[PDB]
Amino acid sequence: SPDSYRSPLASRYASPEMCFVFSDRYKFRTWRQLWLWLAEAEQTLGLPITDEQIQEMKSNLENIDFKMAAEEEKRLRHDVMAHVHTFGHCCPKAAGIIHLGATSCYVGDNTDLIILRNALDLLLPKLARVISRLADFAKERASLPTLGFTHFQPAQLTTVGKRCCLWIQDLCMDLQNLKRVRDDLRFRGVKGTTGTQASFLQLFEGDDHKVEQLDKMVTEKAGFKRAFIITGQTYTRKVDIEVLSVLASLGASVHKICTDIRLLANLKEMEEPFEKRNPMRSERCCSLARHLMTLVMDPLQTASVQWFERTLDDSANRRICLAEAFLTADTILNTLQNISEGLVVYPKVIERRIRQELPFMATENIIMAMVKHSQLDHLLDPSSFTGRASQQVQRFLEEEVYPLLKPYESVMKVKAEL
Amino acid sequence: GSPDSYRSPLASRYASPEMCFVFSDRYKFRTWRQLWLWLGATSCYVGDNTDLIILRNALDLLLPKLARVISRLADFAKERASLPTLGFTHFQPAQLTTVGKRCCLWIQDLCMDLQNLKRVRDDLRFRGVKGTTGTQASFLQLFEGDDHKVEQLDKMVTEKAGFKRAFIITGQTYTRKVDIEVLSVLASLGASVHKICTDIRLLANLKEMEEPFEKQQIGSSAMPYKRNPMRSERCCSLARHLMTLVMDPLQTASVQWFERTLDDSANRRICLAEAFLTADTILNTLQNISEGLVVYPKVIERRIRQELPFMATENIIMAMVKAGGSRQDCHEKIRVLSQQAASVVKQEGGDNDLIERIQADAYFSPIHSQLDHLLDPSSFTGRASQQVQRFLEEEVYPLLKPYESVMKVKAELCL
Amino acid sequence: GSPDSYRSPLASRYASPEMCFVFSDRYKFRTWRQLWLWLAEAEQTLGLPITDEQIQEMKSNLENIDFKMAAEEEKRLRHDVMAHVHTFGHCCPKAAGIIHLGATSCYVGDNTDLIILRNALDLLLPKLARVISRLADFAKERASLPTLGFTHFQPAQLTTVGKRCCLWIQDLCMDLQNLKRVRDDLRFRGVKGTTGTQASFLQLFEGDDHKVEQLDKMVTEKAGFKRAFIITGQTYTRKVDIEVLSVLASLGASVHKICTDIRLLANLKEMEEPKRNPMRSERCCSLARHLMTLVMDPLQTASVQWFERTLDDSANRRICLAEAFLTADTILNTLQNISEGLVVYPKVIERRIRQELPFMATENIIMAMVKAGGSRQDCHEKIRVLSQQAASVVKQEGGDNDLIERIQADAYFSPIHSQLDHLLDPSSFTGRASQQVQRFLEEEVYPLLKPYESVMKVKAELCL
Amino acid sequence: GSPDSYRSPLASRYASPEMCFVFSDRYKFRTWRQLWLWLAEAEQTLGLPITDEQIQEMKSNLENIDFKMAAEEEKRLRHDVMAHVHTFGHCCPKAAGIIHLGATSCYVGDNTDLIILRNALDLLLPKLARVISRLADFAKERASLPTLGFTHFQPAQLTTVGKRCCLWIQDLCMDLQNLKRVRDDLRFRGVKGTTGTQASFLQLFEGDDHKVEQLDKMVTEKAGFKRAFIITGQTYTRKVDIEVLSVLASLGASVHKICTDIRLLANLKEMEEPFEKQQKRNPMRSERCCSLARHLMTLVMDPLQTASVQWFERTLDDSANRRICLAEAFLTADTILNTLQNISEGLVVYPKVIERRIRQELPFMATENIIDCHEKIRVLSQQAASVVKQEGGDNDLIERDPSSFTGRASQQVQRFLEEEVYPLLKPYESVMKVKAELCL
Ligand SMILES: Nc1c(C(=O)N[C@@H](CC(=O)O)C(=O)O)ncn1[C@@H]1O[C@H](COP(=O)(O)O)[C@@H](O)[C@@H]1O
Ligand SMILES: Nc1c(C(=O)N[C@@H](CC(=O)O)C(=O)O)ncn1[C@@H]1O[C@H](COP(=O)(O)O)[C@@H](O)[C@@H]1O
Ligand SMILES: Nc1c(C(=O)N[C@@H](CC(=O)O)C(=O)O)ncn1[C@@H]1O[C@H](COP(=O)(O)O)[C@@H](O)[C@@H]1O
Ligand SMILES: NC(=O)c1ncn([C@@H]2O[C@H](COP(=O)(O)O)[C@@H](O)[C@H]2O)c1N
Ligand SMILES: O=C(O)/C=C/C(=O)O
Ligand SMILES: [Cl-]
Ligand SMILES: [Cl-]
Ligand SMILES: [Cl-]
Ligand SMILES: [Cl-]
Repeated sequence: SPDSYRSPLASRYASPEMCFVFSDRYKFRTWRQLWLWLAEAEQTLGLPITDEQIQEMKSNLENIDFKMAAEEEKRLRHDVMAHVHTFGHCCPKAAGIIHLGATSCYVGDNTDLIILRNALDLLLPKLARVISRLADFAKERASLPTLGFTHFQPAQLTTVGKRCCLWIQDLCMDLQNLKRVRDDLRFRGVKGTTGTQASFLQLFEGDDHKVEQLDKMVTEKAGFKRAFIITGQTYTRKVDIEVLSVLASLGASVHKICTDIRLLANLKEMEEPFEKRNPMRSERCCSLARHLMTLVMDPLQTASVQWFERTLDDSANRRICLAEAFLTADTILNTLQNISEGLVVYPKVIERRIRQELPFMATENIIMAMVKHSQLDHLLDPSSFTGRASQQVQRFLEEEVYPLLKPYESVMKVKAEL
Repeated sequence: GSPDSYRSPLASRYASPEMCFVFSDRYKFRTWRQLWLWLGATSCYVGDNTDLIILRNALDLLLPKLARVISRLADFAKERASLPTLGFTHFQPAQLTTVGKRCCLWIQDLCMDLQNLKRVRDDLRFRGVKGTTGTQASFLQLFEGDDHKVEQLDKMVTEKAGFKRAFIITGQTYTRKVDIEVLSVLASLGASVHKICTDIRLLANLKEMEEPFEKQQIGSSAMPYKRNPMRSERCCSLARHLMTLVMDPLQTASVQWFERTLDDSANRRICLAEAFLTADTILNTLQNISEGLVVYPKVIERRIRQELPFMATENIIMAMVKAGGSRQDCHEKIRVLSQQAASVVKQEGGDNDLIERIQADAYFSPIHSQLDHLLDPSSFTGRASQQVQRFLEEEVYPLLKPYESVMKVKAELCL
Repeated sequence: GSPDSYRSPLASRYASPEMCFVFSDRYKFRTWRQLWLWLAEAEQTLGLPITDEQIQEMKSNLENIDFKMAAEEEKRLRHDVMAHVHTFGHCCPKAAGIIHLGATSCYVGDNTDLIILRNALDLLLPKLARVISRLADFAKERASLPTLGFTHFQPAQLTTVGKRCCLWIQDLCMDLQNLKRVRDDLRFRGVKGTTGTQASFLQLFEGDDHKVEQLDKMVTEKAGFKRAFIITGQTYTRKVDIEVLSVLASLGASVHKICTDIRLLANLKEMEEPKRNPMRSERCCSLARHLMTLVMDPLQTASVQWFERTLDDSANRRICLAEAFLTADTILNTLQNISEGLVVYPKVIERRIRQELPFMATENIIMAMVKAGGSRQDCHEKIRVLSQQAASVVKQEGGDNDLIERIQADAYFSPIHSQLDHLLDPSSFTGRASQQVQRFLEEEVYPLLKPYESVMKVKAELCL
Repeated sequence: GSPDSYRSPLASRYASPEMCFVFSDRYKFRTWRQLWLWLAEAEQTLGLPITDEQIQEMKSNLENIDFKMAAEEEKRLRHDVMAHVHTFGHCCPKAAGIIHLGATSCYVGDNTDLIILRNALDLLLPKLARVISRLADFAKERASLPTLGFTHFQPAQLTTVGKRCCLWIQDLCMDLQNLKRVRDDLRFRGVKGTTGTQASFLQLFEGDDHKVEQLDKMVTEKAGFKRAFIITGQTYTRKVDIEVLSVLASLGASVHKICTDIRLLANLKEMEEPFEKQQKRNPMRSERCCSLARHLMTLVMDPLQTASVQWFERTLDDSANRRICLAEAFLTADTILNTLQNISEGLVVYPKVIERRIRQELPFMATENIIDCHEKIRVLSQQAASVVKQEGGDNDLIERDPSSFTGRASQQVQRFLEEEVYPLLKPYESVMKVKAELCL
């Protein structure tokens, strides 16, 4: 409803798919999924849980009474316990075995880790598409000379495609980082209130092996290759630093790229798509990318003051910054893909600017000729001042870019939103 | 709204309804049409002036809540001005303070915030009527070259919007430096609240003080015996976000090119509202905490008894010397007895028995009868209770005076 | 110092000698001794057993600091303040027993830091005022010089060079107001004792509260502060450090925006600082950025100070306070130098206006047409087609804007051909720009500069 | 340095001599000259008109740097690189004409910075490894020692001293993995020309692309890098600076958390950092670590901002910022690791205090064994809690065996140390013996 504040990330910017990943339906559904997996594995390992209790839970995974959970939360001041009661109300037989041996972080943290990994999996293809569209552009314009800029003053010629490779390289570094974080992300698993699994050890009457099995079993049900051995109550909040640092770095890359595009628009050498002509899409990318960089200080601060086995001063902050970083990243990648699909180049403006400055950039050619008038047209040919630019493009795209794009070949065809 | 898609936690969970509506979309387009009933304009005529109206309303909602927090803590500070408590530097036992004096550390920081929020609210200027690049060229042409009519128009809508003052100089926008000034003060407030709520969480570990806890409240899903400072922890958590947010407007302002670039717009839709919604939640939550603080004097007194003996050694020597003992002998004998008591505490896990040892040693016969008086906690608190009253009267109560009519409201939490 | 070990570029390269001296260890430890002397003086006046000869001994050795011996004491004790108490007591053997009487380390640590902060603000203020003044001269001189306006960095309604300069001046004036406010409202820690209770001083004056308050007020006045805290822990509240570095961070943002504009104006060839690269402006941006970054230090520090003090503030503050001020010092000096030597190229400014103004001017041309034979509709539609033709020449052929040539050639505009020079006159497109400049400078700028009139003449030098 | 002007406490107080030397001007300008020599060497080998005597002249004067003359040239020119070219040419009069042949300032500026960063990472890695190793010894030694667990800093189910130590070790191991990765993946700028096109070098080799690639690869190997960028502007991408300072910022957070825990353990009297006999016992070393670690976290916003506003092939608004933040991040990291090593070598534990605190909370720690049950114990627990706090009494679950209460803690320690920690320490086995000294 427009009568109260609504995040522009929900109402304006981010994709439906990313919005669903950070939704409360997906969150509390996944809590129930985790409670089911715990009960399943606990029964398999010999605890007194009946087939009918398990079926009851399985039938009501998505049957979530939000109104009743809010009333319980107002009464108890504990969101996890509110949802245990609410789940126990629609599963009266199972009510007594839900959450058996566990702490709130069993559902809280593991859900957050499932969410993070799904969210990374949504970002990766979009980033790959951005890189791919820019790679097409870079190849197509590999040989098109353009005035180089250092200190934003006229400098030795480069090419439009070579400059595009500066942007592509930064984005490829981001793709490498996002892949790494996604692949190295570990599950909290089943660890108990302070990470000792003391509760589960007592439930299995001192059988260490059964405890390790339980941990490994729910880890596999959730689709993770690996779980922590060491935790406190929580997974280490250093994980949140690693994830938001990579998104912050992506922010910087996008901000630089979109800043270049905005400058190229002033120069009239290049313009973003349009369905006075302003680079509004690039400006929005910069704007949002900035927020992405800002957000890195949240998890840095959070992790630095976590006392002992956990303090709850992480919780509210994480409800805000994790979702917003991903929703912001999602919007920037979509928007940048749309930009890269529709870039318009104006070679006659590019050539005119070179003609105005190239004379100053030469003179050394004219002296070398003198040492030995009719040659002047050939000596001021812009193509000869670009050094190895077009050769650099081809070598870079082949050796460094195309191999990173290979795994996303099947999803390349999707066109952007806006 | 729905739970089938993402909602901001500040909207769904934390934010007061008034502050929610201040950053509301309906409230934004009411203000936009209010501003056109008040034509050669640019988008920022409604965009920026609405944002300035919103900021000022939002500050006006925060101010009373902060004042109430200060007032509740001031009541607490007066009530406990003389209650001795162990001082802490490096979080090690240190010269005694009082519960109320410590509360004044918190009150002072919050008063500095109230001064800052008042200042920013009062000095906030209106963009007014300025045209596409701030030259008013459109309005000058509409009034066929009459400069005076243009200045009047600017001054007139400025007054209709309820601002004392408008910029002379703008580009298309009001300078985004204004956004730095507003979020810097909220960031500083964040730091104050984080420190205070961190102290409260430590006091809970020490069992000297606890935040309010409802009859039916559950601390933990797994440990039923637990009572956690979860309200204070949430305050810290949100206060941190408030500090983080200051880098948004700092960065935004630094890269605004010429008379305006639009890379401010999306960022400002996020950070301005969220800073105010975050501040709103923390003030309401901290008010609720301060209204319900529970103190445990018996624990406070026990901790003093355990540590005071070590603090008091200089008093005991001065007494011994006054009774005609030797500073050298006295110092050396206390030193040995102190290490013995220290080893009992650390190596045996026992109580501090230094007083028991001094009573048992016949070298201190001259001062045995003085020992109750020499270890009296009231004499170790210096000027603590006098500091409280002077501070409350000279520095705190005057800042609260304008909010006297709205002090009675209690702060509710539904989670 | 020596190039064989790391030196801060803020010391070795950037900041002024005067700011460097304010954050030096000589000034620091000299001021520790000054504060110990003031404490002894006031304590004697209020009746404590301190002789005139002990006071004179301390007064004679304020500058006589054995750094080698203080380092050896610090290696043995691991306490910098106590090391310096011993070292001071070694050259003042008679006074040794009464130095630091009743005090805690923060008596010298914090009060020195507050004296340093205030001196450092007093060095920044005039430099900022001079920057504002030089830009104000420039703004007045160029108040009427039309220049292309920029929104989204696209051509937009004309402004003037002086009016644009006022955007910069305004932000810097807000900084001057902020620095003045913080300087004036800065309070002294004074004499407060280990946990801020003054318990030690109360015992020294045998329970006389009034004598304790006078001691506090007396050393506060000797240090030259109008006001002291009533409430402290061991330290002054580290919120003070947030207030100071926030204002410097905001200044950073202002300077970064201004110097970014100047760098863009250099690309446009409309303006240059004193291949020609705007390296001074680029350095200002670079350093201004560090100034903005630094604000998160004190925000974090203050937020995790437990109870009456934790020492996790100390090392951080040795770095960030000095560096913020040294960075600010360099940026202001460098920006003053830039503003003193700005070179403008009006012929380039005029050429760029000629290229774009035709597109801006269509509304004037219609109003003239309506005033002649009329039809706003026909006029609008015919200009629209001719404008797209001229636009394609600019973008697709890389040519000059020929829209005026096309309007002269089209016989529909016969009624207004003779008006065209006057209708495209840049002076009439600048709205109230020059009037805004004069009103702003008089009402808002000159009054803030008035107190710094005597120090305006100093030129800002650069050695690299 | 002299105390009459401001000096960085990172130089004058905190960081090691070795890290200070790496960020010194002697090492910087010495390395500029080294890079000019390598360029001349490779250029001669590839056929450019450079004599053996010109190369010798340069090689003899690598360390012979006239700082006074370079400052005078820099005041005259306002270009530090060109000042040093003139100054170097002044002592190698024969070579003067071929110094910097074909190159741009970033050839010496950036490549030196990349050599410095790599060396600096190589100094940090062993110190971090030693910290992890000392804590690993401690963790094994105390794997079975029960201690009160803390969540929300309230008493919670028992852990062990060694298991808690593994929380710290894990975070630090993640840092070691990150520092290794960044060190190994760091690429050289190499030889790239004013705008990264190598146009100058292409013209010098009369259009021979292959010779240009060889030159790049040759100086890259002389500098000891496996790999160089293909793509650059004038500079290496400043995103590299984000990657390096992000990892150091994350390390800062880890150290801050650890040292915060230690400071809390000191209040509880369960554990204390080392003290020097001649030194109330405060955790001042841990407090300094926190203090400096904070600065390390703060610094990450410098390179994030810098990279985001680099226009086109380069803008010079990176330069001053990088002179400050790169050195300071590494010097700050250096100090924190050395100081934390010293702390971990001297940790003192007080088991009798640990045991007493457990005895005081034990009734609550048996509730997990005993577990609508929850609700009951909750009401009876608040009743017992009020007796403790409001009446000052013992915890009484009259209202209602230590051995099971630490769960799998000691087993977790052994599995973690063996599977995850010891393998990361293996390469640093030869340098483990060094003790970490502090002078203040
Ligand atoms: N308000 C503008 C401006 C502007 O003010 N000035 C124009 C002229 C004018 O609008 O009067 C100029 O070129 O000077 N440009 C874009 N927009 C709009 O900004 C909105 C973009 O939302 P975003 O997601 O980027 O925050 C969205 O509502 C629009 O894109
Ligand atoms: N100033 C103190 C304080 C303190 O205030 N102590 C009180 C008593 C108390 O607070 O317990 C006193 O007056 O003695 N504690 C340490 N230090 C010293 O601070 C120095 C810290 O240097 P760092 O490297 O951490 O910046 C370092 O040289 C010193 O350790
Ligand atoms: N290194 C350069 C560059 C540059 O890379 N220029 C190219 C050419 C070009 O891109 O235009 C070149 O090969 O020289 N420009 C300046 N300077 C110099 O950098 C010094 C910067 O000082 P700062 O105080 O900002 O760190 C300062 O002493 C010098 O200005
Ligand atoms: N895991 C825990 O220790 C824990 N302790 C309390 N809680 C509950 O989680 C919620 C936290 O909300 P917030 O993130 O706003 O602090 C509250 O309902 C609180 O009782 C937990 N999840
Ligand atoms: O809710 C839980 O399970 C844990 C709470 C706590 O550790 O206090
Ligand atoms: Cl669990
Ligand atoms: Cl307007
Ligand atoms: Cl004092
Ligand atoms: Cl090069």
